[PDB]
Amino acid sequence: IVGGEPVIERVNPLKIRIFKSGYSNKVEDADMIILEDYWSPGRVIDTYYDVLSPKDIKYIETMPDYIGERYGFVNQNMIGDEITVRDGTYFFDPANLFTEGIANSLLPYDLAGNLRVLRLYWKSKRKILKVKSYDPETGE
Amino acid sequence: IVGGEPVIERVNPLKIRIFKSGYSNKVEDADMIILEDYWSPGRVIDTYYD
Amino acid sequence: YNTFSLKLLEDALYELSASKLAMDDRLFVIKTGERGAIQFHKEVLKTVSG
Amino acid sequence: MVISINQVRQLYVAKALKANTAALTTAGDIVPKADTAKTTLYFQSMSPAGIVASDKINLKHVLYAKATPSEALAHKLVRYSVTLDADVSATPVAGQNYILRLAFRQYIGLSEEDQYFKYGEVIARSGMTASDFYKKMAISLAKNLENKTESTPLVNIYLISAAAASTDVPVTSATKESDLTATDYNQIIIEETEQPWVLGMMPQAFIPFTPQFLTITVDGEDRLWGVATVVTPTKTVPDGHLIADLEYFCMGARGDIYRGMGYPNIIKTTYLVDPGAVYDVLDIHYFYTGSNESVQKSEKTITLVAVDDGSHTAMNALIGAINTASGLTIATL
Amino acid sequence: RLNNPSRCHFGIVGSIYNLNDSRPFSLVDMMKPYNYLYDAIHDRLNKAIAS
Amino acid sequence: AFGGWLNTQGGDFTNGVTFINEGGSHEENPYQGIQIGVDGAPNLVEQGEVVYDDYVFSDRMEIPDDIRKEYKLRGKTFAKAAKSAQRESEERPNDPLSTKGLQAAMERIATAQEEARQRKEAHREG
Amino acid sequence: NFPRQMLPFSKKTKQWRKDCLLWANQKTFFNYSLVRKSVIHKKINY
Amino acid sequence: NFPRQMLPFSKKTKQWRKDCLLWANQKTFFNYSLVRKSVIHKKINYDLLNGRLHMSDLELVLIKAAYIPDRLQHYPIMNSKLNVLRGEESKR
Amino acid sequence: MKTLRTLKISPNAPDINSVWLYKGTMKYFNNGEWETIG
Amino acid sequence: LDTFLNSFPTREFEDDNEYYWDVIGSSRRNIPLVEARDENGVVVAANAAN
Amino acid sequence: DDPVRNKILHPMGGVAFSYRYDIWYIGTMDQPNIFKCKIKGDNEYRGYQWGIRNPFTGQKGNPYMSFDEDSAVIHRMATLGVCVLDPTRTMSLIPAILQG
Amino acid sequence: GSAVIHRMATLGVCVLDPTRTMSLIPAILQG
Repeated sequence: IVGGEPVIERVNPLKIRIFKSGYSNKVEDADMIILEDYWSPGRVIDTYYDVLSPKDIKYIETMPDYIGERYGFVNQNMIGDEITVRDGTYFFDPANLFTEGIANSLLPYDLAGNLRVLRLYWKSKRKILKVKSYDPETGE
Repeated sequence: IVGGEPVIERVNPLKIRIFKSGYSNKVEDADMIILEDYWSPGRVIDTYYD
Repeated sequence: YNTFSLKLLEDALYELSASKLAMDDRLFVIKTGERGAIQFHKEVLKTVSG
Repeated sequence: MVISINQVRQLYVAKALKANTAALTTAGDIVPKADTAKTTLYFQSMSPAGIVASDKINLKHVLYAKATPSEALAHKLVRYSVTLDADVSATPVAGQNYILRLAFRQYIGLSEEDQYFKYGEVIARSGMTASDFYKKMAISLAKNLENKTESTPLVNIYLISAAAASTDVPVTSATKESDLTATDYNQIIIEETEQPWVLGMMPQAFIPFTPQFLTITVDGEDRLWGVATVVTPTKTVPDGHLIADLEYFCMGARGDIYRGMGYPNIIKTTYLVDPGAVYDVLDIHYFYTGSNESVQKSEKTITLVAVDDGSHTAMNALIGAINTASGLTIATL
Repeated sequence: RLNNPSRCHFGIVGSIYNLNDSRPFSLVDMMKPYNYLYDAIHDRLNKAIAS
Repeated sequence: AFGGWLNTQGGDFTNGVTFINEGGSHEENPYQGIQIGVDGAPNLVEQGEVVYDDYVFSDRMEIPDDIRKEYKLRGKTFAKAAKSAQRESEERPNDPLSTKGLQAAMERIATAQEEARQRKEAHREG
Repeated sequence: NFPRQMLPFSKKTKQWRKDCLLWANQKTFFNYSLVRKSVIHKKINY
Repeated sequence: NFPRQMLPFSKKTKQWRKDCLLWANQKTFFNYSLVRKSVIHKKINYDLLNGRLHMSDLELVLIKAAYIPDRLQHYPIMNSKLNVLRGEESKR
Repeated sequence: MKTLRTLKISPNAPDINSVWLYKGTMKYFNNGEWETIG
Repeated sequence: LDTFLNSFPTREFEDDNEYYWDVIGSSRRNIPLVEARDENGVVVAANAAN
Repeated sequence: DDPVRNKILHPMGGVAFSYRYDIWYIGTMDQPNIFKCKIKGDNEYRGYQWGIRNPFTGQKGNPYMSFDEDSAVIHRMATLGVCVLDPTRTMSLIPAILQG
Repeated sequence: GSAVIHRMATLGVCVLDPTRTMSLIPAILQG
């Protein structure tokens, strides 16, 4: 539900992190989905006109200018320290590592004028009560 | 709307600067759009006489 | 101090306020006596005459 | 205090030398042990509760072993010679307020933005010479910077007579005008002082300062009054407190990581270094590599402290016990 | 729009024919390497015809 | 307008409670209330009362200690107790368990207000 | 610099609206979209 | 450390909800999922369909300049295989 | 660099920031005292 | 120092290792004289006639 | 006015870098004079070099070990620059005690 | 690399009052 109406969007499979599922083919079975994207400032006011403090508008309104798939690269389980980059992609050990870095994450909080909107959906635990009550009229 | 009546033209994809789009494949999703063309002096008064 | 001059007081209170305070936070309300109010009067009378 | 380590550091106090594992009788002795095949070096030190050995240094995997005297671990207390600029005026002028600002830069924090500004001022009069000025300003600073109300010792200020020119006559807030009796004063020396020290809770640190002068009108143009040159230091703070705070840190690698946290329940580790004695320091920095594909090295270092009697007798005899036993050339200091 | 006071755009409406948030690979771009190879081999053909 | 509403995601979601603020007291407001409806016809309310299913929880009364340990109320007033029964249901207007948890809890404070109004009425006429 | 858009309707005067155009002047040289190719690449295609 | 989700609703406060978001920003970009592949592996498969050939994905590299005597021209013959199946789905 | 706007004829020193005129002297305040010209 | 560097705009570069920008002057110029000669090929000195 | 980075004091009170005058914007240029340069969109590194566990990301278990130590090493690398197209649109005025 | 499976675990056993445990050990298992 965005802007009062239901919307539907396809999610970029390079921009969705599906955590804590059980060899399930279904994405609905996951416990924790993080969606990163680069939204325009106009799209965040279309969606969050209703919850963004006047202080938070001045965060959008104090942005330097514009810039505009190299968001930024992470490498976990690095075997070594020797990284090679001057054109903008990171080159590694030949067989120990990836050997090259094609963007693996959306690290910078603003690219172009576009802001960065990280959405986290997660299943937490809620304590409830199960109550056994008898029907007044019959014994149910 | 020009001349009181609605029109529709095509935008030359070399003559438009689409700012602040959010990895959208659309053009209405832009926060700022600059149209730079060269107009005849008749077309600048067919549009802005008033 | 041995002898009160405002060159000592305006530089005790500018070096303190420049190092520790913001711009609009430099209001100093000085508590003194009756003989100190006239002593504060006589030094700035020597300053404003300058 | 808390120091940085290259992945570990462990300290052993070398109070006495025994050269054999059977003579380790009292607390704090050291024996640098090694076998005839020059491949393994370790130090068997008699702790206050039994014989404790060191990490076995593999002598093909040492990196550097250099021993430092105690005159290189003394922070020299800097001086500042406050004088009248004689190009401005040879004698003090009879009307202006002569005010000197001391700009302290690390007063209660660590950052240069925790500042402190202390002052002294003389109203100079007719016939007041320079020696009567320096007599009248060193009292005007000692009432401020060496008073009995102040939280911390800030500076130690002095006066120098031109006939003596080497010894200082110290001025305190209680010093009267008749105590300083000399007509040949020529400078005012402001010296850094030793701040307090607590074992482990408050490290040894110093509060720096710069004497800065206020403008006076000479002729019709407001000029600066003084000049402040850095005189070479004469007083040095000893090595007693930097090594007690180093041992108190490095006993926690071989021992309890908490030191006194929760006091019905602490383990009193007895400390052997005296904070009233000067110490020499020797560091053997080595590593570990296994005979496998795990060729990354794990750096380690061992600090040996020993008492200095002025001629470095205990440390040069300790180095000679390591060089003949292990076959390294640790340079005698 | 009826529920958003904030959903507005300009008269300009259009679309990019791309794949998964990329810059678009057009039909001309996917045939341009083959048209550059045609001109070089129709060059060697024309200099064999001439000589 | 943040009173008993979840104005998020472009829509206006409520949990049934009508937080009534910013009008004035019955003496201070010139229209002797806010006059939310024409049902009696002058249904008058003030800056403190809350409504759930046309039932007004009064802000001028207090909570008796007898009717606090019974019914397990948390607020010092019946309005400030119905402002504390919906604190779970404020962020979740469409939860089926929270709508059942609210309506079951709103009948208790509705019961406890009628018990305290009866005790105040019986004592003053005696 | 593009002037402040977080203003009331009264402070959006004639000189403010003239500032947005004079900012936009000479901005047609560059490229500003993450999902468009360059004008020097499409003029090769035409 | 993810904060404890076994709490009553009164202890899910303003700072607890903020601490869940500062965890997702900071820690997780993990991409360790059992049934789905890695983001650099999918991006190569997308880049092959925009006609970009990564030379580090068909050999060990021993370039980065956009010229053929040390790079390799790409010939997009996988696009027309896939554009039938996205064309049939549109006509179903 | 020190303006002196007024001139006062008086047998006693009028002010720091004026110029003292006696019969055949002109004394003005500089160097903490009164120096005469000529 | 951070809020100083936030008032400056941004520009995405296509990698590479260095950037050049081209600066331009004016097309109009005055040219100095070497020497003038009269009709018979000899130069005009300073102490000469018209 | 910063006394942490600017360490030379001036004889007229306060630090000597604060006595420096600089006119950063002179007239209208029709472009940014001073802007921040940045490669392919901000590009940054967030490497990780960890053994049997990772305290940084909170992970026990490593199927592909970096080393065998009980550690975690973070590496971060970024490339960045600033540009002044017209330095004649900027005029400086510096105290000479800062030595050129 | 070498293919090494590493495993690690922490533990500890607390005996609160060792006065409530009695043992008779044969003399050949001492010293």
